[PDB]
Amino acid sequence: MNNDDYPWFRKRGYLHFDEPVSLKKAVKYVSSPEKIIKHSFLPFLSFEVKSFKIKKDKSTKQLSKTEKLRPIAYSSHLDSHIYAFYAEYLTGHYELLIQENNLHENILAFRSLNKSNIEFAKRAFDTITEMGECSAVALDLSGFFDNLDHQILKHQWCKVIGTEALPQDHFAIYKSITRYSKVDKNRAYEILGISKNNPKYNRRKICTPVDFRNKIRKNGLIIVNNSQKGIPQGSPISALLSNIYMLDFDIEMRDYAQERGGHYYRYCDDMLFIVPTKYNKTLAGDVAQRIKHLKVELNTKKTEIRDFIYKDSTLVANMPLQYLGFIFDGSNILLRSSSLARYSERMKRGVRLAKATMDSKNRIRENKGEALKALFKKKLYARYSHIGRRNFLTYGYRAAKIMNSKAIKRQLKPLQKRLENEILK
DNA sequence: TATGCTGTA
RNA sequence: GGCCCUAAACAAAGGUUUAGGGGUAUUAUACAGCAUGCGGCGAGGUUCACAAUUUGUAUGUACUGAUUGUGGAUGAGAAGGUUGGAGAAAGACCACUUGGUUAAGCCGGAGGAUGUGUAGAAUUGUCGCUAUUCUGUCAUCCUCCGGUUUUGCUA
Ligand SMILES: Cc1cn([C@H]2C[C@H](O)[C@@H](COP(=O)(O)OP(=O)(O)OP(=O)(O)O)O2)c(=O)[nH]c1=O
Ligand SMILES: [K+]
Ligand SMILES: [Mg+2]
Repeated sequence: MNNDDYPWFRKRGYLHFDEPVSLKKAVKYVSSPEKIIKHSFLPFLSFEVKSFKIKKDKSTKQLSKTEKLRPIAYSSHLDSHIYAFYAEYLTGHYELLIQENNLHENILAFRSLNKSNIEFAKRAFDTITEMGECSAVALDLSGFFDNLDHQILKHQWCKVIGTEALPQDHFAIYKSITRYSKVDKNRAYEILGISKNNPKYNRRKICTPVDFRNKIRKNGLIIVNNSQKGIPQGSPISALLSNIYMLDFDIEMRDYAQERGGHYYRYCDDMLFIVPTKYNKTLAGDVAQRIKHLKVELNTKKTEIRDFIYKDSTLVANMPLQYLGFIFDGSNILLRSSSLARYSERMKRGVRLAKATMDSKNRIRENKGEALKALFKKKLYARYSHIGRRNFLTYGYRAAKIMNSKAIKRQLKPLQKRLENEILK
């Protein structure tokens, strides 16, 4: 066999309750609907990622620390092959329904369009530029993957496959993905005696099946989503189901924008409306009235309305507009500051770890009487400077090249001297 | 006595 | 205790409850970018343990200095700490380890000051082939306005 004929097959690298299968067994298993109906689905493994960001209180001029947690959940190997195979099945029907409704240019995320966020941001900013005096309204959903109603998702899934009810293997996958069960990874590693720091030492599965059935299940580690909403974040099929969920709302929003001479774009839960200025007040309530049929609700705290006028030749905004990592002021395109702050943090951490390792090995050379050596800089320049082939700066100069922006090049210019001064520190 | 791979969501 | 299979009871749901059994090696996702760029040269030794001799002495034995071989580790282009295990040793493996404290750091635009300038320059231990970046809307500093989440010190 050869992997090119089967594009859905990807070999997963993580530990789980099972261990990865070959291509030859996987193809023979997932292509039989009789196996899918009688499949014994394993629970997801779960963990949460910790993040801090700083906020300045405007009433006090004192800094505050805020916290955000994201529930990660990922499935076992054979279940991942089943989800990838049925995502490959559903993708063709969804892309036919895109072309039948002329939604090809409006729906952006999770589609194999051979384009990146730079081209989508360029399309949006060029649309604003071509339209002239207009208003851009940006919207967002609060907890998108955690609030998908199961019956609405079932109705959209039947509409995409073209039936009044799900067939048995499609219904089995629907039951597995909606009323999902999950096991916390750290509690499993505590109970099984697996080290949290080096879990892969001398094992291929997390545990034998009898240890699963006694230690994992009977100690109450399996938690079942008995609520009527949400899908897990990290399955191969979840992004496609999030696109299938929104389809009739995307048709209605395209009709709403096209009636008023406007445009509509959606990238996951990031909706952008570009409309004439007289519609800027009414739109934000009109979208919220229509979206309650899907039972997801708007994140009112993130909503931004920006108005564009000509300053005697130049289109200027009242405040700059952020979309997919770029900042648009009306004629100028800039990089979002969060990526530059992330780059500064990663660069300083990397140079500090390199200096720590340089201090580490020189103490060994001192003991043997060998002469000391200076800091090796090949890995430092490869990851944090323009000389390396794939880093943050290569993305920045690609963005400057595509969007024809000298302002992005002015942002990236002091980073070389900052890397050199961080090395010389 | 101090910790390990771009971009968007 | 979720999931699947078998059997039983109660009615008629894409059902509940009970009893028994099971989980197929050969640290997240989806699109996009890109395939720590590529190829030579460092390398003489050092350390640890055995083995054959001969060397300073005692009585086949006790050690012990040095040659000479066999094997483990190691210099090499930054994966940090603890003298905690294993070990003959290891810069390798196993175990624990992703803290605290800060109030400012970055991006853009206005007011100022301050220093002067079409081929050349910069980039890895080193060399060669590439590849990328900069070059008066010049560079540094101090107050405002808007955005953003990092910055310094210390284990
Ligand atoms: C950022 C991010 C998003 N996603 C998916 C899951 C999210 O439901 C979806 C959109 O996420 P976001 O809109 O980026 O964030 P959010 O919806 O969770 O809201 P908040 O920022 O307040 O937390 O994209 C990931 O799977 N991994 C990621 O790292
Ligand atoms: K080299
Ligand atoms: Mg959201």
